[PDB]
Amino acid sequence: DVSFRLSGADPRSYGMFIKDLRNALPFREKVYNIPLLLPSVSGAGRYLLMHLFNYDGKTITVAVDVTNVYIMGYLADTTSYFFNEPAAELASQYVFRDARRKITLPYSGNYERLQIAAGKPREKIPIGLPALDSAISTLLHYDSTAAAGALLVLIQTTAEAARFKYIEQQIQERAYRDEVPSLATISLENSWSGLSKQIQLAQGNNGIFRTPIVLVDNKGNRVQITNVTSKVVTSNIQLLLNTRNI
Ligand SMILES: Nc1ncnc2c([C@@H]3O[C@H](COP(=O)(O)O)[C@@H](O)[C@H]3O)n[nH]c12
Repeated sequence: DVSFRLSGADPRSYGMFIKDLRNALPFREKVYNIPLLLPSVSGAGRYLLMHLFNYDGKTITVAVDVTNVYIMGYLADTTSYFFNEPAAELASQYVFRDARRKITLPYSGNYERLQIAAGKPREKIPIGLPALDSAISTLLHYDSTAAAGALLVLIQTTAEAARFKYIEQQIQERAYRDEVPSLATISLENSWSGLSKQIQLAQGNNGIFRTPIVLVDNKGNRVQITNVTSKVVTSNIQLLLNTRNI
């Protein structure tokens, strides 16, 4: 289990939590020195528990699938809450057995469905470490409209920051003040599968991508990643989704 406490959190304890989250996910190989996540794990071993504490010290436990860093559900007090999708139901068999009741949230956990349920696209929700504290407080009391907005903050400040060093840095700049994500952060989030696939297929193709990944950058718009010497590959992406899961 990894843990993060927002009381007394600053940019470096947060980097320390994201470091431990990354280091808790099992891998067999490194492709171009990036951890390649396993095709499948079976049993309860497939799930990582993160214990998150807000400013006041209340907590929620979040369950993450270690093969893809996908947030499946969470436990708040005695109630477990799971996304309405097949993998989250499978997950409810291994985690939070101890809950007095299990509620299925009325949406799956992908971004389109959560934005629709929240009433705001990601681009309009301030993220940062104050927003994470808020999100933990919202998840402690069931409301599905407000839980969709809090889960969008929760995915990006934990799972997306683990996947990309650039997003982790974005959240460390937002440690005492929230701010909506840059288009670059949204671009990166959406490209993890694509980028993971091409870095994998680039082995045996001299580090060259079969098809270029296009991202918008930290100045404005439209950028094509064609090979593994790009800084996106050498410095930014931190975990790769196994091609068997794409
Ligand atoms: N519940 C969740 N927990 C973690 N990551 C995600 C995602 C991420 O959203 C990204 C973009 O998804 P789509 O390609 O389905 O739009 C993917 O990298 C996926 O892993 N959506 N929902 C998530």
